[PDB]
Amino acid sequence: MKTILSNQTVDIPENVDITLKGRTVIVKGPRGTLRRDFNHINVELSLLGKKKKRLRVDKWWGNRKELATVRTICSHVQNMIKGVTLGFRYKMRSVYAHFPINVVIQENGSLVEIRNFLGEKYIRRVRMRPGVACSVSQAQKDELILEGNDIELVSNSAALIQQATTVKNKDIRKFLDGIYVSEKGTVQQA
Amino acid sequence: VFRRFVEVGRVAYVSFGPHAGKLVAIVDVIDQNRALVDGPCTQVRRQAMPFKCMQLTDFILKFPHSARQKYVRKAWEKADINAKWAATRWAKKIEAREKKAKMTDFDRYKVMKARKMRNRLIKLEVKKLQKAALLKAS
Amino acid sequence: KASGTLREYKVVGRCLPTPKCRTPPLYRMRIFAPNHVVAKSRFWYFVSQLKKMKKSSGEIVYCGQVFEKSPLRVKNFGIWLRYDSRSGTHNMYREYRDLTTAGAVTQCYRDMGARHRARAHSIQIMKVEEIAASKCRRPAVKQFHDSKIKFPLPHRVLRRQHKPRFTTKRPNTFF
Amino acid sequence: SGRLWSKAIFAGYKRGLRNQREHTALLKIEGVYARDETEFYLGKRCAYVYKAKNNTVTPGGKPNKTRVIWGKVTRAHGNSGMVRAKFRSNLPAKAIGHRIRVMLYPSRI
Amino acid sequence: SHRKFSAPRHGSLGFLPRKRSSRHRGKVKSFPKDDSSKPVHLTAFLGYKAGMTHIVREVDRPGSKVNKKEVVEAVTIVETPPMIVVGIVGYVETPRGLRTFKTIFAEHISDECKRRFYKNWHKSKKKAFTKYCKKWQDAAGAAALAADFSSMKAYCQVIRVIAHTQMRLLPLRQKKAHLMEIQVNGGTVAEKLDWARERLEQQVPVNQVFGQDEMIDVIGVTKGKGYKGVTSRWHTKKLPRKTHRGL
Amino acid sequence: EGQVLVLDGRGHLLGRLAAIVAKQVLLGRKVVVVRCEGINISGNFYRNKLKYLAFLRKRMNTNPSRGPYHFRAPSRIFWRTVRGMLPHKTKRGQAALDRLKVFDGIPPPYDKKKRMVVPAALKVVRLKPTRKFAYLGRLAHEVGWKYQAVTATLEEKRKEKAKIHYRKKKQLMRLRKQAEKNVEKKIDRFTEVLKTHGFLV
RNA sequence: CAAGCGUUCAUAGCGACGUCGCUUUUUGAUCCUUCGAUGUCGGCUCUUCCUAUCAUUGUGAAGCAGAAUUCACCAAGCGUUG
RNA sequence: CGCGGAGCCUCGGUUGGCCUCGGAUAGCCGGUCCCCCGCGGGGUCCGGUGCGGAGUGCCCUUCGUCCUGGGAAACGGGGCGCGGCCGGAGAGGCGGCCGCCCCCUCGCCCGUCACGCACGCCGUUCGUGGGGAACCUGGCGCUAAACCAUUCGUAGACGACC
Ligand SMILES: [Mg+2]
Ligand SMILES: [Mg+2]
Ligand SMILES: [Mg+2]
Ligand SMILES: [Mg+2]
Ligand SMILES: [Mg+2]
Ligand SMILES: [Mg+2]
Ligand SMILES: [Mg+2]
Repeated sequence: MKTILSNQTVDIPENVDITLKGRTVIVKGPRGTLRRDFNHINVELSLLGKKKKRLRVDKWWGNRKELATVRTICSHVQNMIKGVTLGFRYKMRSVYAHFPINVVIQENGSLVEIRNFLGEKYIRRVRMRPGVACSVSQAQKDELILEGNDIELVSNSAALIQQATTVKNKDIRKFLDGIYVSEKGTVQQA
Repeated sequence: VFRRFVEVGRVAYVSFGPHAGKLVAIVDVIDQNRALVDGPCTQVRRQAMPFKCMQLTDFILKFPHSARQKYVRKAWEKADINAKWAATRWAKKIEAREKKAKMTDFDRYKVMKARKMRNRLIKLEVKKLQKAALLKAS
Repeated sequence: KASGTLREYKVVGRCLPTPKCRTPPLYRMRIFAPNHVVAKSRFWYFVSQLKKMKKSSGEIVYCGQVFEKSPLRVKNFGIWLRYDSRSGTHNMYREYRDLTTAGAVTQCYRDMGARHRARAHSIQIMKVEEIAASKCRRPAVKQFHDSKIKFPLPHRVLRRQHKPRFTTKRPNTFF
Repeated sequence: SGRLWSKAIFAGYKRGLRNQREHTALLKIEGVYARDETEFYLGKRCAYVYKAKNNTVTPGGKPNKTRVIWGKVTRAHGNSGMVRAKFRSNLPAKAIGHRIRVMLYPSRI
Repeated sequence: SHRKFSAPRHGSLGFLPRKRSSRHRGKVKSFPKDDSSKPVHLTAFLGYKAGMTHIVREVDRPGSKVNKKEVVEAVTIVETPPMIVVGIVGYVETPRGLRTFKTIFAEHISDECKRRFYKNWHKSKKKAFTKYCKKWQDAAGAAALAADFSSMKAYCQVIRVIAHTQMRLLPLRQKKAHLMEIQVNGGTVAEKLDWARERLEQQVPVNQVFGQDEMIDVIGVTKGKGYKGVTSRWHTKKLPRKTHRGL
Repeated sequence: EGQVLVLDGRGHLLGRLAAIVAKQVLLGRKVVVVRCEGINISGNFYRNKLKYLAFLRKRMNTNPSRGPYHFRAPSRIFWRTVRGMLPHKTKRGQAALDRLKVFDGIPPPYDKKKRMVVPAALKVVRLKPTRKFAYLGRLAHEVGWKYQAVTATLEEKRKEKAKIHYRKKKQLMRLRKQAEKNVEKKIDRFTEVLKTHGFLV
């Protein structure tokens, strides 16, 4: 069964200005500008709301497996607004038993250096995606803070270092060592 | 974004099939591929018609969703579809495809001579405007 | 049985008179077939399943088409069914939204073929019945089903792809 | 001083798959792609025209180097606007994928 | 059935149109990727294997048994007189490959370099490059080889230098100099080029191409040994003593 | 039709285009498929790369050099698929393959000629928008092509030179439409008899 | 499929009573091919191929703390001897 | 290189089209008043087109000759017409743009006559100064190498190779 129509409206706040180039939305607010194409998803992005108030996505004569693509665009846009108004802040804490995990950033972010994981000599280096500002925190002992605007860029950089600190040939039920994402938050809370 | 929506009252130009080259008002939608369609004044009996064989215009009219051939005769008579079409450019490149196929061998000769002179007066001017765009470059 | 565009050939017929019973009853069935000769034959298939009657011991009295009383008015047809899948035999109700009872089961025969791979010789039409707005369960039909109906025709592919088989302009699909 | 012979290509002879019948030839006239389109060329004369190395007489002219097999269109062939034509001699299989010239002159307008 | 006791194969297939080589001077099949930031230099040279001998040296690889001990190393010595540049050649990148633009030889050429042009010399009149050398002093001494360097400057990407050996400085009985194209792995064509335009008719000693303790590659032709049996060629096993038809 | 054909392979389907090319070569017409790196095949990428590597594993064991020649450049890939639709074992089949001419990128004289499209083979027409598909340019690269980089840097240098041609031709039409309006009373009874017979409306 | 074993716990590892298959490295059945003869066991040598993976690369499982070890996945690249 | 005269042969063809990029639930063009970049490029606004008419359903150019004697159109075209400066390299093979000589007056309407009118009939009409092979005029240039024989081994069954 093809469904005749499904849609959903995004409530754009007053800080931001969204302006769509056909199917590629660009989103600029206080912190910066973000962009994301959607020339794979085949929907109608309307900007019906005036002065600027609604990004409305249609789908159209689509069936089950494409009607699902309606909201996933809707969310990819609010995440874009929530990233340019407040900005994402992923926190990750270092966990270990004996050997202290020794983090130090090296350019501004862009190089997270990890010594002494499980006592290993091999020093692990981890790039960051562009626009992600990694930083060693304060008001906590073993804790990094990854900031930026793109949820996509920030959270995979978090995974890049969460997946770099993995144990081999052990029972990871016992050896609970590594740097784990502890809190997916925001920069400003409002 | 779209601007021509299959509606109750949208006028459509019939692409091909038995009624090709006429206008028609969409009375009702039967299914995903078939519409109950009616052209009263363009001599099309009320019948089903697939969308794959009709391309829809910019006109609308305002009969209700199952009106009966007398109220769609109005709202097509007034608001004057039959004279507003034939003022479209659509209806003027139609009736140009018509007029090349309906062209004797004599006519085809007059235009061979007429166009040869037209193409030359316009050619001497373009050669003259470039003379002026090069003198302006000076 | 095969197809075409189906038609509503209704039939009546009695079990020809013996000396004992001189006025047997008459039975009308709404047989549903592409012409006479098979509409007569689908009758004896259904009366032999219900009465102790055969083509030899009987006779068809009236075979004639019954043709739609409202062919310019879209209607909602529910149609009860019984076919033969590869394992057993199952009963169904299905809804089709065309404007002529005949065409509405022409669609159904197309679907059991399309959605269940059931050929016409396996299917039996219990009874077709046109329905009002409500009492419609299938949302595939239940969605048109309003007043301010509205679509665009989004990705309008061009046929005529062999009128000019070679062209300079790449086509268009937005209109 | 131009065509006076609408262009056409000799595509093959009327055949099955593992048979072949050489009397009838299949012409693909240019600019006609519907079996409804082709009722104009029924009856027309065609002309395989070719030259080979020895002089051959010529009506209204001197001995040329040009010869022709000399044919006539019979009927349409398939939905696609092909045309079945049989020439007086059978075509030489050298002309497969070459020019023959359907003329206009046995016209029926 | 299968092989009872498995074993490796004899001799690598990665070598095996094992034929008499079609060339004699070792042809470079790939030159190093030219990083266009470091200065201009040559990538190859052309020497002559002479013999071998013992070396005695001190070793510095701490943690090994032979750290600060003396070892002996067998060393070849490749007699390598300075090579002479005669011409430059341009190459331009194509989908179909890497084509050659424009070869431009110098005004003089050599004597030894002429040898490499004809099979029999003393029978010939030695006319090679006797009218190309005429181009290098006239009006056309600007057309065919000044608009050409500008052409090779516009459309060329890779520039090699044709350079020949000096066969007269060696003890060898040969006099046919050996030419070879030696790519210039400098940076920025027109600097890659207004350096070899200078070194035309010029010497190039080995200390320009190579420095001490530098890893190089040697590209020559194996020593010849003729027709050989399967036992010498592919190093197979010998069959037992009893085999009737050959072992 | 008639003279030398030029088909721009971009936006086309490998086999869909190859079926139409091969019938027109067999009718004596000369075809030149260009830009074959833009040709694309239906079905997602990995499906096709995996399908191509199965071709490479087909090779005469006792000696490979005689065996099936797996070409790598896109043209030869495409040329192979046209050859698979011609009777190349006979004289008319090989005679056909010579009327064909397939290029990777877009070289001289053909770069300065209007090139056409086969919509019955075009991708935006035969394919559904919700399906994946691969480019014969990418497919060739991971199978062992060597000049994806060069054929790209060369066509960016030609796309910059042809943009100049169009911008000047775009400006000549600007003079024509302005000269048409600047002299429009001594061609008035000419443009009249053009639009009475459908020309120029 | 699952009654059970596994201190407890069906399914970590196993698995009865049953049941569905694959395979042609076992033997049979059969007698289609060859009796104007296809040289009818092993071993030696040599190549290549399969994966129903013993090792090694990368991994997921454990009744995996470490060590050791079984279970499973992508995998036939290179090994598999005196 | 130019331009000359015959003669085997191998054939196909019988106006051209001299070009953006690409998008496809979007594009094309204008014009920019305004802004940024290197006459252009990018941007923003607006105005037109979009079953595309600055549309390959397209565009271009003509297809009996000449006379002369009016109108509309008026410096176009040419003499392998001649020199110089460009631009183009992906397998370039093409154009483009400037001086000078001589000559011609040609597209469209009209008058005015003419041109073997071969007597109803077929391969007519061209890309054609085709492609290839042999031979008769002028000007400028030219001036060999290869293989054998010999020799050498860095090579070898002979060949081949240095
Ligand atoms: Mg362990
Ligand atoms: Mg001829
Ligand atoms: Mg083994
Ligand atoms: Mg013995
Ligand atoms: Mg228990
Ligand atoms: Mg024998
Ligand atoms: Mg396996």
